[PDB]
Amino acid sequence: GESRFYSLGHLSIQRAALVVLENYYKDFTIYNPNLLTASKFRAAKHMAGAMIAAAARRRDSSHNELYYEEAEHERRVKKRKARLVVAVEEAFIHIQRLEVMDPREAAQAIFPSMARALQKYLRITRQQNYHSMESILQHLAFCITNGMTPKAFLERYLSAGPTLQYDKDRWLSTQWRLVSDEAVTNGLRDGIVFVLKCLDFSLVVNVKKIPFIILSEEFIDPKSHKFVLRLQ
Amino acid sequence: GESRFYSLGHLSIQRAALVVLENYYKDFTIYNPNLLTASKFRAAKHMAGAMIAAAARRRDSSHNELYYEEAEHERRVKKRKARLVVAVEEAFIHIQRLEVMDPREAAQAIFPSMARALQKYLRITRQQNYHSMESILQHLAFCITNGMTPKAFLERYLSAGPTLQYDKDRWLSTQWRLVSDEAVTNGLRDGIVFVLKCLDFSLVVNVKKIPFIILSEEFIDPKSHKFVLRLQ
Repeated sequence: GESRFYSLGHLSIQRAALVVLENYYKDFTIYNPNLLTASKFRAAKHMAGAMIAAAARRRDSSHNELYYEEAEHERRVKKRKARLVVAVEEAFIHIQRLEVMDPREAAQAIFPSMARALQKYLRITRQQNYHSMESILQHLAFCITNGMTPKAFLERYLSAGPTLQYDKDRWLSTQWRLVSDEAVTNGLRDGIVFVLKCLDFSLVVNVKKIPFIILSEEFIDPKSHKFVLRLQ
Repeated sequence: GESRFYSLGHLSIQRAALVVLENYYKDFTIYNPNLLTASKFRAAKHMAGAMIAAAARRRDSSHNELYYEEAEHERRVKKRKARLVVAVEEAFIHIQRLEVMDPREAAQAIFPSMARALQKYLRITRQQNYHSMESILQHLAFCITNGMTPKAFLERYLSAGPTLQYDKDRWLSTQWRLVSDEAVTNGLRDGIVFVLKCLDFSLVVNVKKIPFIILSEEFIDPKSHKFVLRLQ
């Protein structure tokens, strides 16, 4: 359901879809199917077992497992995040900017003191398929080279991040499908919907005309900004 | 499961059971069947739906509804308790020790400013069958007579309290049954079990001999209490 709004001029549905995909790779967090499986297993668990309003009334009166599981998961993520911050700070303190070694070997030197905390954080945030050890070592040597702090190294891993952070095979720009009820060479107009389908997800794009705006002046006298100590 | 230990001499099982029942009416909180129905409905909900160890493993790995429901119930009880304390304090502040009225009419005057908070607290703590409005008004006039504070009035209602606080019909001393594997005129000895059955509950009493204790002196020289500033 991640959603962003974009302004476009007179483009065709093709070219509007192209600008939408540019902004998709720049702006949306990367598609993670592992963040979606909890809702699927919850719906399948409901599949394991007038009347439709009473069943909803019995559901909403029951114990909400989801609230407490989300609070407990958020607490575990904050704990693993604090462990990871401490591990990466005490890993970066082990080397000095100045045995002499290049940033790749310095990254390989200080990585075993942060590796387990990062592995546990990427498992709890379901990001472990996105970062191989080679990728983490390359980004580690990158941050050691450019004088970046532990938090600046760690911002790649703390949040989801957009699609272009990741490896070039993890995004796939050749597998895009454009669904439209009309010809895609037609220009945009108010109320059309076109869908940009990837292999698992889709970008549902509905187009609205930017409204006709009427401006008018009104004069505020700058002498009319007088205030009193009386209460209002 | 409420349990207390008592020391007794050479009594018969009859007379030991009598002393146990004296201490029952003095010491144990009153039998409340409404505090027991949650476990019964939970066991019936398990009745609604090698392998016995794997089922226990799947149970203990699941979401514990009971922990969060007990925490939420304890939070609601603390909130209703705070409402009740504020209501009874601002009820007792409405009259003065000195229209002139006796403590019964003063109790009836200040009771509608505390009645709803007390009703909600007795419902959330499942004590509403134990206190009629007449009983609360008599105890209210009792505390107004004797110069007792709001908290001293309220301690009858905040906790469960023993069986002799309550009305004389709510305890029932004529319906006691003594179960014993031997003759009840026999004296107590080590390891006997006798059961005192009421209509719904029972007092399971197992008797242990108080052990043979061997004392000895050892001499500690009061000059040998010398200490040093050195760390230990």
